[PDB]
Amino acid sequence: NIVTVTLNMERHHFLGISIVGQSNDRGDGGIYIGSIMKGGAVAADGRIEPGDMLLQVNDVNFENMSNDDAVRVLREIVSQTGPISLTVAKA
Amino acid sequence: NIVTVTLNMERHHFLGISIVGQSNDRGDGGIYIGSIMKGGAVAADGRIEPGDMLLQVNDVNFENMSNDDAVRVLREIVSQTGPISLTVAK
Amino acid sequence: NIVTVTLNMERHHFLGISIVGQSDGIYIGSIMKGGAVAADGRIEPGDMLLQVNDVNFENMSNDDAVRVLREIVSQTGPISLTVAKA
Repeated sequence: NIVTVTLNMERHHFLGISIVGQSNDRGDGGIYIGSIMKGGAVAADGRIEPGDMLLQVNDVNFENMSNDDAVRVLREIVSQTGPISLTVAKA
Repeated sequence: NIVTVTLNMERHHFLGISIVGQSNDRGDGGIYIGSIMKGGAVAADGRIEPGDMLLQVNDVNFENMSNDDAVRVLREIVSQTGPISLTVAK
Repeated sequence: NIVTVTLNMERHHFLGISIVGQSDGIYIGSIMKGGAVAADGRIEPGDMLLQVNDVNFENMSNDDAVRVLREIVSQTGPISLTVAKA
């Protein structure tokens, strides 16, 4: 159950998501959507929901990434202009 | 959406909550209520919900506090008898 | 409120759950679609993981807990989970 969302990042500069480090029964330490804030690009799209696993955002893979690593990469990518593609596994 | 909850802590000794640190893409993190166990003091009151952000417990501010610091402070405060006041953002 | 759930592990090979270390323990972070736990429906996000098969999760660090869950899923047969509801 994989879903890829492509956000133009034109009406919003921020995704508007909080992430949390969690480990799953597949052995890795994954990144999951903690909560979705109002007024963000992710909330406007509506496909991603709390509890979904963040596998890839743009060209950066998040499958084996610590909670500390993921927060930096997301903030670094959000600071860049242009589109953001998120690949998630639905909860 | 700020809510202050005062618990008597008489029929229960534990809040019955787990807390977790969460960071967003805007730069600001915080301590959040992970889950509320059934049969606990927080669950009995019912006003606090999973996902609420923990701002203050009694006289201690939690806004810029690490997950390790927050857990010790909660255990230190919970160990005391008497009421416990939690200030959350819904 | 303790609940023990026994999964046959016939229609699915994976539980499809995330666990997280949270602290006043191991808790169910989220339940993935297409997993055995989601199909059963009794376990919910926020439940605390007390025991999975023969392994106790009450006093376990995040490092051991993910490894044990990974090893148990690799074994054939049913999986029984003991949780505290939220």
